[PDB]
Amino acid sequence: DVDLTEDLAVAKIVKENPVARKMVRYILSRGESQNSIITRNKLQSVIHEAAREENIAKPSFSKMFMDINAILYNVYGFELQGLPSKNNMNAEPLGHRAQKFILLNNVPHSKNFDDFKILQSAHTYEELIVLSTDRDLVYKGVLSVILCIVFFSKNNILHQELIKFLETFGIPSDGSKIAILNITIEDLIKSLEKREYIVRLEEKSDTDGEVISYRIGRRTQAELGLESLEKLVQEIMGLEKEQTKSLHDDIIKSIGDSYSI
Amino acid sequence: QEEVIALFEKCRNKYKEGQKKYMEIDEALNRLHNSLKARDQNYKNAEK
Amino acid sequence: KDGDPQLEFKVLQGYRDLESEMHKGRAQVTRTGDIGVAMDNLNAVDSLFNKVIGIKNNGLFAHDARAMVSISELAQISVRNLKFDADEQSAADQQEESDGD
Repeated sequence: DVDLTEDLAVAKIVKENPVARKMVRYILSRGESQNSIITRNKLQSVIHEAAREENIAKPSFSKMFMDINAILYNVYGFELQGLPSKNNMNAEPLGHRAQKFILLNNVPHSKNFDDFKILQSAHTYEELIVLSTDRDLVYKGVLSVILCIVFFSKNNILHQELIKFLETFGIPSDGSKIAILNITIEDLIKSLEKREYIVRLEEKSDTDGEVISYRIGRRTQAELGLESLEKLVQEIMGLEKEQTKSLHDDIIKSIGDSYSI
Repeated sequence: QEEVIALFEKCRNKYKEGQKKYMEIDEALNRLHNSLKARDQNYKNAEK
Repeated sequence: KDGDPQLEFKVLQGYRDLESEMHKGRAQVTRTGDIGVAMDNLNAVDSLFNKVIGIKNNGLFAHDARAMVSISELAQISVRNLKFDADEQSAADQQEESDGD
């Protein structure tokens, strides 16, 4: 009854707020088409727009954000997290004080289920070809490969080194439209930038002009669960519980200062 | 001392075995050079 | 040894089977990094070419060179894997390779 009563009171607060529903509508639309983070300014802006249309005085912003978070937990088991600012990266949940915001999926595995999804998609690909789901899947896959690269690169690898490692895995650096994705990897990179998955660093050395390295962007960083990362690697090599803590520490090494921990 | 002894033995294995393998490399280079010294002349004869 | 069709085609066949076995050692090296495969393939191809000495069909030379390139890469990679007992570079390929049924 905890869920029933809690959702009932949620519905009550809904009687005080349909605004939250519309909010998550825009939330999930913007993400699904875009896979997007959203700024605190945008939040309060649409909030004021709504408050005007609702013709009701603006309640607490912290109130609102917490309310909707709880909504989409009881409905979705998810957490809305705001991001600490980029200035805090190079120089209590803040919530209402946090600046950039997205949704996080809060359940653990259900191992057999994920594997069975693997199986369905296996039917898929084996039948496939000698896509947008799969298109993004490749996009993310290259992403993850590069993530691993940077991790073996200890959160720092130059542009050209990355380029070589891409060629290392048969990636055409010629500048052609990306197979299946029909774009350039550069555009992918600019996405991860806007999708905050990466960090691009450009330094004007007087001998070699602007030298560019890259680091892990906070979208991935907040995304990148530690145990998630680790068991991920275990699954990369099909590993048992034996090398667990050993490779755990090897991964700690690969990280270093990768995250603003 | 004894740690240096173990390091000396391990570096012995490393240097000697890897050097043997590098000589394997060298003789492979020689054989491949022989291939471009013979098959290339076969090209010379055939094409001319 | 100057123009026996049987010798040439058997060289072709042995080399094709050699290609298959070298693909096997490709995955072997990717998981492990053995140099014996490279050296032995080198010896095999060189011996077969020694039999091809006097025989002068281009395709045999082309395929032999293919073998040469493959074996050289085999040896270099195995040496790299020998120098120390990267891992992700090994893993991502293995990740790609293990996703290569």
